[PDB]
This record gives sequence, C-alpha cells and structure tokens, in this order.
Amino acid sequence: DKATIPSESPFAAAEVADGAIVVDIAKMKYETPELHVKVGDTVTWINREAMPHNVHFVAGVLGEAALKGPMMKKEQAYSLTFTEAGTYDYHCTFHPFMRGKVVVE
Ligand SMILES: [Cu+2]
Repeated sequence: DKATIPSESPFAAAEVADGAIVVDIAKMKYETPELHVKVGDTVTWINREAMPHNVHFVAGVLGEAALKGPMMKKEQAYSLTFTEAGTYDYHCTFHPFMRGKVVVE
C-alpha cells in the first residue's frame, strides 16, 4: 500500500504535533484541497466543525481496496503517511462533493 496509518481511530486535535502538516475541514470543504508534500510526509486532517467528515480514497488509489477513513467529529484528527510519489485524490464519504488531493513529490 502507498500509505500507513499512525492512528486507526480519530484522535484529539490537541494531540496533533506542532510540526504537523495539517488540512483543516470546515464549511463543508477541505481547506487545503491541493496539498503538496514529499515522500515520507505525514498529513493530518482535522475536522473543525460539528458536521462529521472523513477522508476516503477509492479502491486502487492507496491500495487494492478503498481506504475509508473513520468518521471524525469536531476537533478530531486523522493521519496518513505517504510513502510513494504520485497524486492521490480523496473525498468525504458522507459528502462526496467534498474533494481534495495529496500530491506526493
Ligand atoms: Cu464531509
């Protein structure tokens, strides 16, 4: 697979590292919808609002099967560590019109 998962479940936003590469989710949007990182980087999404959200990569993007991230409540976080160069699109399971991508250089 093309990413590893440091936290299987959502975790508290207060425990996101200071350093971390963060994508906020707010107002029904990913607030960095075209994020550029490098091989080896960890990305952390943080839901900033009451409406639940996730991140969801369809089958074949990060692995043979889909990666459907866990449901994230307000001030919950979820991370992926990207290990292979490429561009990886995702959406929100609940709200598929909400889309983003991670461009891994
Ligand atoms: Cu959503």
